[PDB]
Amino acid sequence: ENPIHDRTSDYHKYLKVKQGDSDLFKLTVSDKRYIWYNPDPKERDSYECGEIVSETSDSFTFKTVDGQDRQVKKDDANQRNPIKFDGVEDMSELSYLNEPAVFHNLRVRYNQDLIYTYSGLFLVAVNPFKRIPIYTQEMVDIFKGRRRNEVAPHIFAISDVAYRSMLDDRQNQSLLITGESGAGKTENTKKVIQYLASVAGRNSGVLEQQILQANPILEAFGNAKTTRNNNSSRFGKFIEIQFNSAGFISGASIQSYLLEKSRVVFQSETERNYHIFYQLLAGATAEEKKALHLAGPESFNYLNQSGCVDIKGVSDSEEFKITRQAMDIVGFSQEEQMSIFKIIAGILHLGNIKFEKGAGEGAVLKDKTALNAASTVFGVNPSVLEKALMEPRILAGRDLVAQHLNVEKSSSSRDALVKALYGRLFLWLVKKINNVLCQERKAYFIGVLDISGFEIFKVNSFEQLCINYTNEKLQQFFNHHMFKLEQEEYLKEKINWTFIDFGLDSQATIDLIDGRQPPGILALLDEQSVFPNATDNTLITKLHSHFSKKNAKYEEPRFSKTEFGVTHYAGQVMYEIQDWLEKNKDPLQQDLELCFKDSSDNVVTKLFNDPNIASRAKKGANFITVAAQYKEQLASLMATLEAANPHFVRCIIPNNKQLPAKLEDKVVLDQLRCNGVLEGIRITRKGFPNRIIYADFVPRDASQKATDAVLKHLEQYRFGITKIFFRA
Ligand SMILES: [Mg+2]
Repeated sequence: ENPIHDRTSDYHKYLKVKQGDSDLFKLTVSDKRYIWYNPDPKERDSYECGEIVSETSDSFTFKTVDGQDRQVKKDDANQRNPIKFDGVEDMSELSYLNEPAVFHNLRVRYNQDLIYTYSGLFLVAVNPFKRIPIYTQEMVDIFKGRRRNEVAPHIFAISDVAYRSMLDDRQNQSLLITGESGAGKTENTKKVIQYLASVAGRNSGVLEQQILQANPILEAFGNAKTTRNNNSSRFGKFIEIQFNSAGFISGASIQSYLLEKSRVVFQSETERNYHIFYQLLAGATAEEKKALHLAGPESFNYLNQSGCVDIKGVSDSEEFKITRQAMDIVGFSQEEQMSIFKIIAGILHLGNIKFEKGAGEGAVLKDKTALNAASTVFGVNPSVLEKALMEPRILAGRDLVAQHLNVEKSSSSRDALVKALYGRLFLWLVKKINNVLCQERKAYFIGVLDISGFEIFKVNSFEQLCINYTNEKLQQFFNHHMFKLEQEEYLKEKINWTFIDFGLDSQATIDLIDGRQPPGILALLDEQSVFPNATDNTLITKLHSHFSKKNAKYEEPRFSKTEFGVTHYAGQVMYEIQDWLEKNKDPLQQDLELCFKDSSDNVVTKLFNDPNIASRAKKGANFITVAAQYKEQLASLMATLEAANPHFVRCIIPNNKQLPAKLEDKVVLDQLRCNGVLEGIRITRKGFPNRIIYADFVPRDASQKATDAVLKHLEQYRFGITKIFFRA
């Protein structure tokens, strides 16, 4: 408690509000009252401060920056909290709770690099887009074991609360970090793992280092630069840190989700492919480059299409050293790593294969430099691969028929092979890692969820619907645990609570997407995926007839025939239907699988012969679809979190330019609205947060009134059947 109460410490310098000056005290003592108003009535999110000069029984009259006088009815007034509240660590304490006031406090805090603020029971994290030194080992030690009230808001603080609640209650916990693309999820995820790895680690603790080095691996193959984030996680993950009864870390398990493997073969302008492609070409030795027939990223069709090969302030050559070091710590062998880079080098070669029209409408390959280079590194027969690309054999009834695919379909099958290769390598990486950390049968666990977030682009596809649908369910889980389950408890225990509707329900949008009866978008997509004469247009035509003018969350646009709109909690998203059928089916010519099953490389062969990696579950006579499969594993995850005690962290992006020291009014407030932040504060103030059973609620044995005496010795708090609740 030396540095907590020492103004000289880095703690107070970087985690506490700076001491106000002589002049600020004179304003903190003022009797004047102020108000938040909109100078431009229809610019609803930009406010200014004004002094209240007079009031009637129902109205305030205040002054504008210009000097004019404006009038507002008290029922519609956003009063400004006294400035003594400016910078408060928990905004439950604010007297007036309105949008401009909540944003104001955060602003006051953001201006001094105070990115963490509590909103009742959950935490708010505003991305600084700059490195601030509050994640050192010294800071870890300060927060170790401290109550939430005793120290300042911090990701370590709520991580510690989950750890203590795990041991006190003997139950599993979850740390759910929400936010849109670029808001701060993965960065805060890393800190949660850091803190838990330290306060619960063993002081020969190599397991703990191994857990820390597992994420740098997945980021190199799993993250990429998008228009909204230079280190965008193109996959979701549930990280399950495991402990023993004693409370020390016993193991860990990663469950990956929804890899955007369509990115390996296509990227929008200014976007990049997965980091690892640029780390190899930039950090590979001359020996390696010569062995894998490599060149610069400008020479590969999968990397020379968006116009961008760099990320500002990132050395791909240097990042390559980090992932190789991380693979050493986790225990990948030298030949494993070399086989991994063969697959990456081979994928890039496959991308430069150009099919051209032959004598007939079928395709031909006049230049086989890329084909041979790929076959070389993979260890497969090139002419077998060649026939498997352009001439795959299928069954027609029972006859064995050989196709002759045109240029278009030959390139698509080549892309299918690439995406299959990369997607299976990723599951392999996660699988090898999970096995190195599968060393003890857990007693409890603290689950950390780090998903891809809400994202909108000029062109949104099946991948964006799955991402945004996942973010819609997480927001509903926040709504569920904060408002419905909360009041249901109050109602059940009969403490005379009048139900409140907070107006936060994403169920209509969720049913529209994943509903079975009536069928939703994914159900109709699955239905068309197996219908043999279905097209991308017969699909959206089907979606319009089912939901246009029928479901209030669905819009058939008048300006386009291949797009449809879904109204999410974070906003309407228009989705392009192109390629949805083939993306849901995820086809791959089996002749291509056969060719790689005969591969020289040990890794490649396990990617195509290991049943857990290479098989696909069958739904009758058809393979299970991407939609149906992801739905199953999403339901399993949400079942895991409903059984665990949730701790929420709401990440907020300050602007859409990835810049520091720039907190934009209307970008922040929209996230505060759709996240339900203020609703989450009101329920904690109006409501009663915790309840302990009567028996455990000073003669220490007994009658529900036994516990009444203690408070007497020490309306405000109420009694219910079987439990006792507290307020504030
Ligand atoms: Mg991320």
